[PDB]
Amino acid sequence: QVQLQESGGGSVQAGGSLRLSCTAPGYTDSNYYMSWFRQAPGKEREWVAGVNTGRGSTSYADSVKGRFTISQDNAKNTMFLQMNSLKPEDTAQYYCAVAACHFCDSLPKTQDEYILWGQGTQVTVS
Amino acid sequence: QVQLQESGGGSVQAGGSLRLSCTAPGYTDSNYYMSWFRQAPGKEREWVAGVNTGRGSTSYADSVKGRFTISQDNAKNTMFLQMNSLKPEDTAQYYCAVAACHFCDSLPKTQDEYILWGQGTQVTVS
Amino acid sequence: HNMKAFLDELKAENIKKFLYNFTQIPHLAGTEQNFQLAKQIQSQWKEFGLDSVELAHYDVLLSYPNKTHPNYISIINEDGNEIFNTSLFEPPPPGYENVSDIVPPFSAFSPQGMPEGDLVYVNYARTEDFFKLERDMKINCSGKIVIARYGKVFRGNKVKNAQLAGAKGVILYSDPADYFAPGVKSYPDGWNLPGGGVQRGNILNLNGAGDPLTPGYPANEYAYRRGIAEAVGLPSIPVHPIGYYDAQKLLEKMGGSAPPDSSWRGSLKVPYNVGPGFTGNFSTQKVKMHIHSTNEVTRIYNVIGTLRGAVEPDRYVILGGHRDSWVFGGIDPQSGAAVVHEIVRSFGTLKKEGWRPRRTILFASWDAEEFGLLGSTEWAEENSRLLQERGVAYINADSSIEGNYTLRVDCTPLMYSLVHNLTKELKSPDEGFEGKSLYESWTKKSPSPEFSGMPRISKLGSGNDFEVFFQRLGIASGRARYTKNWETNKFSGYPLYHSVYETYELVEKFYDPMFKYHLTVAQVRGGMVFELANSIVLPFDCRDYAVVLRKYADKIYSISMKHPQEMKTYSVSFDSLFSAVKNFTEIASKFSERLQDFDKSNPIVLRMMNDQLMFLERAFIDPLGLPDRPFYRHVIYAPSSHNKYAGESFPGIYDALFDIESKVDPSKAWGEVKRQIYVAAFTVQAAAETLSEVA
Amino acid sequence: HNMKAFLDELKAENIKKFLYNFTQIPHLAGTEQNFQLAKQIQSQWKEFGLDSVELAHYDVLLSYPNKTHPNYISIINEDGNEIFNTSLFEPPPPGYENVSDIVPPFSAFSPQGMPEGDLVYVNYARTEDFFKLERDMKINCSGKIVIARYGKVFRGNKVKNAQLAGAKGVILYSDPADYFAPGVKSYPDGWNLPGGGVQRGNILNLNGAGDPLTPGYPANEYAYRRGIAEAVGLPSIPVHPIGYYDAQKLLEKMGGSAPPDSSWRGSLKVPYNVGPGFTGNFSTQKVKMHIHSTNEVTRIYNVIGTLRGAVEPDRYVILGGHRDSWVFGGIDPQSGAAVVHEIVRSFGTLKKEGWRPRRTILFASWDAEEFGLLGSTEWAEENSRLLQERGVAYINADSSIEGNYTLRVDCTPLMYSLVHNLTKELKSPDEGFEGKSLYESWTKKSPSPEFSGMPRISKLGSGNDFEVFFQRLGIASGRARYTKNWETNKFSGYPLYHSVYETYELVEKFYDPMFKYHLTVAQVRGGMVFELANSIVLPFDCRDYAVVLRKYADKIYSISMKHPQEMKTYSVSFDSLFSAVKNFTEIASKFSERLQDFDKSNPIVLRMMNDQLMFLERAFIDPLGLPDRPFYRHVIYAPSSHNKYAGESFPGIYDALFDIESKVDPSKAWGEVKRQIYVAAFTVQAAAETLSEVA
Amino acid sequence: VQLQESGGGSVQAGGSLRLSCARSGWPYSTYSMNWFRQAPGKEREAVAGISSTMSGIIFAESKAGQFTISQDNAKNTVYLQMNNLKPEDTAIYYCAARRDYSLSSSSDDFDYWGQGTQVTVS
Amino acid sequence: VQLQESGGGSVQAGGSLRLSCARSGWPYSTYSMNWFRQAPGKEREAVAGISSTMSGIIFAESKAGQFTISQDNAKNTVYLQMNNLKPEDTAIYYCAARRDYSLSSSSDDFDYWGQGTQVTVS
Ligand SMILES: [Ca+2]
Ligand SMILES: [Ca+2]
Ligand SMILES: [Cl-]
Ligand SMILES: [Zn+2]
Ligand SMILES: [Zn+2]
Ligand SMILES: [Zn+2]
Ligand SMILES: [Zn+2]
Repeated sequence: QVQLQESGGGSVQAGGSLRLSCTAPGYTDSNYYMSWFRQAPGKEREWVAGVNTGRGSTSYADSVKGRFTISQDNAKNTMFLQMNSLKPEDTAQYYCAVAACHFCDSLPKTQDEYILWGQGTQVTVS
Repeated sequence: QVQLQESGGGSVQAGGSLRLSCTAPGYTDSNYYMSWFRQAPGKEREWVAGVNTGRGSTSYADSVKGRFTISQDNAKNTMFLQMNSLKPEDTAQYYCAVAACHFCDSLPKTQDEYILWGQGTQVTVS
Repeated sequence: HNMKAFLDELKAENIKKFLYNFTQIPHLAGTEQNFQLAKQIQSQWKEFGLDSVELAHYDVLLSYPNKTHPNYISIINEDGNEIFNTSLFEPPPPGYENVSDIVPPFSAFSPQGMPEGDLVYVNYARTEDFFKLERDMKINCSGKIVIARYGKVFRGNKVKNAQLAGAKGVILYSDPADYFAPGVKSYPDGWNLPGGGVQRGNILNLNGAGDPLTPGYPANEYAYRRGIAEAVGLPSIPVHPIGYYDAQKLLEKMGGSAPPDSSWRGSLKVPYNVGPGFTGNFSTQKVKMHIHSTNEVTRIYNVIGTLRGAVEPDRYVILGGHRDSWVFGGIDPQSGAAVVHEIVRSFGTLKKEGWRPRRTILFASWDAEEFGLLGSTEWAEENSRLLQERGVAYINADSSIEGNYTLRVDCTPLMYSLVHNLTKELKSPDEGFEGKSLYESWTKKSPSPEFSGMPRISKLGSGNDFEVFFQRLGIASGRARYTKNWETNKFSGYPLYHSVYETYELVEKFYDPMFKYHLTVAQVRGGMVFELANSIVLPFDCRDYAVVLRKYADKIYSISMKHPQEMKTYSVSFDSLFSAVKNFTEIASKFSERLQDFDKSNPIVLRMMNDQLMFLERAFIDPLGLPDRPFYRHVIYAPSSHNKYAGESFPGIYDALFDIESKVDPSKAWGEVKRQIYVAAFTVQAAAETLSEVA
Repeated sequence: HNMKAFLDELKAENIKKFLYNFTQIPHLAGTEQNFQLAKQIQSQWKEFGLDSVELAHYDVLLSYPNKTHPNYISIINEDGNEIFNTSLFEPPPPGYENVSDIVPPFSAFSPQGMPEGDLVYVNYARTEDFFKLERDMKINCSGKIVIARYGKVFRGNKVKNAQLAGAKGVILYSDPADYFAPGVKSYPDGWNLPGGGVQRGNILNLNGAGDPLTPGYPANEYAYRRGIAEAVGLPSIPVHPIGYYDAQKLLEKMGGSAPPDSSWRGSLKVPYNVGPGFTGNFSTQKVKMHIHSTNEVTRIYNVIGTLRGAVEPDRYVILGGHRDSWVFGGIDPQSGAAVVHEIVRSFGTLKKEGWRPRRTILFASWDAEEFGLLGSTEWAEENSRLLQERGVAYINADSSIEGNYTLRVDCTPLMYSLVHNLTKELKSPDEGFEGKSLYESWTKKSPSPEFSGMPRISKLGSGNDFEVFFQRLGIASGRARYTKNWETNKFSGYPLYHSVYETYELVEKFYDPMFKYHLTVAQVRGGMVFELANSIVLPFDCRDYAVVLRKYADKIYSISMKHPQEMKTYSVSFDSLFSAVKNFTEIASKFSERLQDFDKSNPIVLRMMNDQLMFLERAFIDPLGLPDRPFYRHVIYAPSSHNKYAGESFPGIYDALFDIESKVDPSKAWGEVKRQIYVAAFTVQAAAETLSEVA
Repeated sequence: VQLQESGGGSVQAGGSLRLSCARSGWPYSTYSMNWFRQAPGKEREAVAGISSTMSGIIFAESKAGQFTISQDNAKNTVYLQMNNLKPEDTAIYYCAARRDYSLSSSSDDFDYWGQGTQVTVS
Repeated sequence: VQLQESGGGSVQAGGSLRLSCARSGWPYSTYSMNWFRQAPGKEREAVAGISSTMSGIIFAESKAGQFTISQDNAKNTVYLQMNNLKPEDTAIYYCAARRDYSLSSSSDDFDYWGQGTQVTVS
C-alpha cells in the first residue's frame, strides 16, 4: 500500500486564512480524482471540494462556493486547498482522498467511490 | 470378458454333412449379428454366413448359397450352422463372431466391425 | 392492441385477490401444497389463453426438518442437564392458527449433528470481522460454535467463512439494530420484527451450479446423481436460525473480550462481547445445537407457460419468478407471484382479443429457489442449447415491495435507456408527486451520482433467478421493485423477511394498503417485458454500455493503483484494457450510427442487426469461464469470489487484485493479474468486433 | 452465374503452374520465404477481385533446428568415440541443389538434450505394442532410447506412450514394408522412398489447444504467454526422425529377444529383434542423440480473404488449408494450396462478372500447421464469438492427391447427401469409366458396407485444420482427396510423405501427369463450397444423421456387451441412449417433413429453419467439454483419449469403456460409464429438441 | 383469567412432587408463564419459565437438576417436576402469566398471579 | 573419373599420417566414398565409409580411435586421419566410390577404385 501524505490546517481564528495539503505518492504521471471531505465533531463526512486531473474541471459545495479554492502544486502528484474567511462551522477535521482515473469521465462525490484515504485535521475558533 | 463357446466341425469326407455350433454367453435377451467367417491356409478370412436377430434375417455368400444354411437353438443366445454337400476346397477353418445390436439396421460383413471372436477347426477330406 | 392497453388492463384489485389466495397456506417447495399450487397456476394460465403450459418436473435434492424430531438450540450445564431451550416454533401470526403446514425455523441443506461447545460473537460474520478475530482480537474460532447476525453478507458466505475459521456450529439471528425500524411497532401491531420472528434462508455456495448433485446437466429421470460426498456447495456444519428474544437470553450470559468497535454492537441489551464462553458462575454451560433435518431427492415442478411469437417465434423473452416460500410469504415471493400472475392474466386477455407478440414470451413459475436456484438452473441447463442461441432477455420478478419510497431497478446497461424511457410514461404512486411521472420522483429521491437529472440504476449482482440466465448464458436480466429509504434507514431489507409473520395482513396494513405500489411495480415489469417482446428493433443501447464500461475500467484501475510501485516493478499495464474500452466506445458509436439509419423494411438486415444486439451480451461470456467457477462466465458483472455482496465489476481482475498485498509470491500473483487484464481486454475487444461491420 | 460456370472455369494448367510456383523454394512456417509467399498470396487474391484480404498475424511458439549445430544420431563406443553417424541432411533432389533453405530432418517441438543409452525396438510404438513389451516380453523400457516405425498411429501418441514407458529418447524411421510399394522404383526413378528419405512431423499432444502458450485465447500483441513449464502438449523427450538406410545400419547390430509375431517384422534385412543393446562383440556401444533445436516465439501469418455475401453476409462458409511445408512440399500442402488458389481465382473471376454468393465465403491460407494446428486455432480463438453464431461450414483442403484409385471423402453426416448429389454431376478421372459419373466409379471401387450402390464415406476424425472448427466450435466440416487402392496395399499414405523429395517433378510425373486428379479434387471441394454458399436452404439432412447415429449406438452398445455380467451387476443401461436415438429419429423425420413443404418465399421463416439446421451441429457440443480435454467438445466425433487414430464415436463413453477390465474399483468406473451414457443421451435429446417445433 | 396452583405436599426429603398450573380463561394466543418461589420472609424469586413457543429457561441454575419444567396444550397446563427435595425448599409457589412471550424474571412485569401452592419440606 | 589418393609413408609407430582422396570428374550428385585395406596376401577389407550426406561409419570398429573419417565438398576431398601406428598396419589402402549413398562394406559393389596409396609401418 501507499498512504497519502497530508498536512495543513491548524488553530486559526475565524475570518482568517489557512491552507490544506495532500500528496499522493506514485501518482506523478496519472490523472486522478483529488477531493476533500469534512466530518464534523460527532457528525458524518460531507463534500467540500474536488478536482478532476483528467479534464481540469473543479467543483465545490454550495456553501463552500465563493469561499474555498484549490491550489495546484508544481509536482503533479500534489495539490493544495487554500483556505480563507473561516466561519466557526469550519472547525471540523478535513479528509483528502484520491481516485485514480484514466478516462476521468465524472468526479465522484461519495466517500464510497474513493479508495485511498488520509488523516487531516484542523480547529477553528471564533 | 466373455468368450464364445464354439464347437462343431471335424474331419469329414467330401460330399457329406456337418454342423457348426457357437454360443454367446450373456446374450440371452439381446439381438445380435452372429456371423461365420472362413480363412484358408495361405489365404485371408472370408465371409461365409450371417444372421440378424433384430430383423431375424439371414445372409450367405454366392457360392455358399444353397450349400449352407444357418440353424438355431431354443436358447436365444445359441445359433447353429448345419453343413451339407461338403466340397474339398472347403478344408479351411471357420470363426464365429457376435456384434450386439439394438436397432440392428444392417448386418456387418467385415471382420473389423465384429468384437467377440472364436476359434474353429474343420477338415474336408476328398 | 398496444402498450397502453396492456398497461391499463393491470388491476390492483386482482393483485390483491391473488396475494390473498396464495398466502393462506404454506407453499414450501417439494410438498403436496406446492404441487397443488403449481397445478392451480398451470390451469389458470391455460384458461387465461396461454399457448402451451407445461409442468416441467425435476427430481432435485432438497432439505426438510423432520416432524418427529424438532430442531432447536439449548444451553447445557456441566452435569448435562439442559437449562435454556430455543423456540421450537415461532408464534403463529394472528388469523393463521389452524394451518399446520408451517415448518419450524431452519436453514436449508444444514447437515445433521449435535455440536457442543462454547460460543463466539463474530458481528456480521464478514471476512473483515474474522480478520479482526485472529489478527487483533487473537481469538481461535476453530472448534467452537459461532453466533452471527444477519446483514451485509449472503448467508452462504457467512457459513463459508465460518467453515474456513474452523467453526463447529453456526447460529444465525437478526439484531434489532439492523432489523427493527425506530418508531414502528412489531407484528401484529407493526411491521418490525417480533422477538419470536426468525429469518430463514439456504446455506449454499452453489456458484451457479444449481442442483448440487447434477452440476451442468438437468436432473432428468434417467440422470445419474452424484454422491453426497462429491456434491457442490454443501456446507459441512449445522446451521439453524433463531430470533432475537432467545438470542438475548443467550447473548447476555457470554463474557470475555469487549467489542473492539462501535459497529460491533446493537440495540439488544447485551455487552456484545466477543470472548468465548459465559463469564462468571455459569462458565461450565455451553451451547448445543439440535439439527435433525434430512436431505432427500424430491420432485419439484416449474410451471412454464409459452406464448408463441408471431414474427420471430424463436426469440424467447423470459419473465419468471419463484413461488416456493418457507411460510405463507405474503411478501416473498407471493407479492411478486401475484404480480406475475396478473401480468399473465393481462397477456392472456390480450391474446383472447387477438393480439400476438412479435417474440415468444416465456412465463415461468419456478420452484425450489429458496433451496438455492435449483429449479431455474435445472430448466436452463435442460434448454441451454435453445436459450443460448434463441433467448433475448430474462426479466426477473420477486418481492415487488420492500418499503414505499421509490422504484429500485437493477438491469443490464443495454436496456438502461429503456428503464428510463418506460419510467417517464408511468405515474408516481408515492407520497406527493400526484400526476408527475415516476421518473421524476425516482430522480428526485434516488439521483444518479454523475447526472443530477438521471436516476440511479444499480447492477444485477447475484442472487435470485436471474443468476443462471445472466451470469452463465449471457442473457440480459432486469429487476424492478419498490424500495425504502436506504439513505436514512439501516435495516437491509424489510425486518419481517422470511418469517411466519410474512402474511397477507402484513403486506396489506403495514405495507401497500391499496396495492398501488404493487400495481406500479407490475406496470414496470410488464412494460419491460412488453417492450422486449413487441419492439421491431431490439430496444438496447450499446453506447451506454461503452460509457459505463469506461467507469469500471477506472475503478478496476484505481484499486491496482493502490500499489503503484508494484505496478511498475512487474510491468503491469492496463493500457491493453484501456485501448479495448476505447475501441468498444468508437465501434459502438459507429454501430449506433449505422443502426440509426439502416433500412428496417428488409427483414433479413433487421434480423442481422437484432442478432448483433442480442449476441452483444453473449459476446461477453467466455466458455472457459471464471477460475474455479465454470458456471460464472460473465467477465463484467459476475459475482466475485470475495466480497460477492459488494459486486465489483471485472470479477476476474478484482479477485486477482483482492488481498494482493498478502501473497507468498508477488511475481506469480501479479502475473495472474496481467493474465486477467489480458483476458478482460480480449473479451471487450471481441465484443467490439462482434459489434463491428460484418464482411 | 451458376454451378457449371464455376466448375468449368477451373483449369488444370493453372493448378499445374501454381503448384510449380509454390514448390521451387521452401516455405517453412515463421520464415522470410513464407512471409513473402503470404504477401504474394494476399496480392494475388486482391487483384483476383476478392472483397477484402487481410493478413492476420500471431506471435506463436515454434521450433527450428539451429543452423550452426546440426542434429543427428551417433553410435558411441565405450571409449567415447563416434563410430556411425546419421545423415545430417537428406540428399538433395535433382534440379534443386542450388536451394539452400532445405531444413534438415527434424521433429518439431523436440526439446534439447544429448541422451545416451541402449536401444529397444518398439514396433509401431502403439499402446498394444507397449502392452506386449512389459506384459509378456518383460523389458524395462524406462531409461532407454526407443526406435519406432511410422504408421498406424499419430506421432504425438507415439511419443506420449514413449514418455509413459519411461523412454529417454525416441527415434523415428519409416520401414520400407510400410513405405515401399513393391514393383516401384525409388525417387527420382520412381515414387517410392529413397534410403535418404525422412518423414518430418510434430510431436505435440495439443488436444485442440493450439498455441502451447495461449490455450483458449489468441496470441495477440498484448497477450500474456505462459511459462515454458506450464505449456500444454510439449513433450519432455528429444525426438528426431531418420531414414531407413541408416536405420538398417543401426537396426542390424541390435540383438536380443526375437520379434514376438510376424507383424513385428519388416522388409529391411534385419532380425528385427526387440532386445535392448547391440548383442555381440559390440555390446558396449550405444545410441546417442544430438538434437540442438530451439523453441522461439515467431510471428506467423494467416492470409484471410473474405468475400462478402449478398443475402446473408453474417453466414460465413470457410474454405482454408495450410501453406507451410517442411521442404518444397509438392504433394502437401502445395498441391492443396494450388487447388485453393485456383478456387479463389475462379471465385474472383465470377465476382468480376458480377455474381455474389448468398453467404460470405472465408478463404484462408493458414500457417504454422506443421507445427501443430497453431494458426487455425489462434484465428478461431480470436473470432470464436463471431463463428459460434455465424459460421455455417468449414471445407478443409490439404494434400489433394495420394494415389490414383478413387475419391476419398470424409465429411459430417449433414452433408452426406450433398457429397453424393455433387459427385453424380461430375466426371470420373480414373482409368476406364470414361463418360461415367465420378460417383459410379467411387461406388464401384469403394462401396459402402451397408448398401452396394452407396459409396463409403469415412468419418471426419481428427488432424488437419478442421479440428478446431468441428471438434470445438461445432461447425460442419468436410474434406476430399484422390486416394489409392487402400484395400490392396499396406503403406498408410504415400511413401514420399513430409520428406525432401516432395518436389514438383514427383507430383508431375509419378502421381498426376495431366494434373487431372487435382482438377477433380478442386472440382469437388469448390462444388461443396459453392453449394454451401449458394443454396436457398442449407444443404443438410438431419435424417441421415439420425440413421448413422443408431449405428454407433449399437457400436457403443456392442463393445459394452463385451462385459454383459458387469452391466447386470451395476445396472448399467443404454436404454436412455437408445430412447434418445429413437427420439432423434422421429423428430428428425418430422423436421424433414416440415421443411419439405414449409414456405420458402418468406425470408424470416427460411432464416429460422436454416438457423435450426446450422445450430443442429452446434447442439452437439457441450460447454463443459470432454474430461481433461476442454477444447474437444463434440460428443459424437471428437477424438478419443485412447486409439485416437481409430476414431470410435461417442468418445466419452469409449474412453470410459476403454480398458474397463483393468480397473482397481469397478464400481466407480462403471458409475463413470453410466455418467457418460447419461451425458450422451442428454446431448442427443437436446439436439432433437433443438430440431423440435419452436413455441 | 384464572391460574390455579396444585401439587401440595409435605415430603421431608427426596420428593417427586408434580406442580401444575393451567390457563383457564386466558384469551391471548401467546403466553409466557413462569414460577415464583416466595420463601418465608423473602421476596418471591422466579424459578423457571416457559413461553407459548416451547422456549423455556430455568432461572434457578444452581437448581438445574433440582427442577425441570414442561408444558402441554392438550389440557392447557404447565408442569414443574422436582426430585430430591431439600429442607430449604419450603416455600409458597405461584404461577405467573403474561401475554408477551419474552421469558423474564421480573415480578412487577408478571401481572397475573395465582393463589399459590405451599410446599413444606422437613 | 579419377579418384586420386595420397599420403604414403613409412612411419615406424604412433604416426599421424593422414590419407586424402579426391574425386575428379565425378558425374553423380550422390557418392559413398570408403576405404579398403589390402593386407599382404589378404583380401581388401573395408575400413571406413562416408556418404554424400555426412552419413558415415567406420567398419574396423576395433580400430575405433585408430582411424577417423570425414570429408569436405569445398575442394571435393575425403579425409582419413590415422593415429597410433602399429606394425601390422602396413597395408595398401585403396579408395572406393559409387553413386548410391548406402554405406556398404562389400568389395564387388564398389567398382570405382583409386590408385591405392600404400602405408608402410616399421
Ligand atoms: Ca443440474
Ligand atoms: Ca492460443
Ligand atoms: Cl484436407
Ligand atoms: Zn431465505
Ligand atoms: Zn425470493
Ligand atoms: Zn510429419
Ligand atoms: Zn498437411
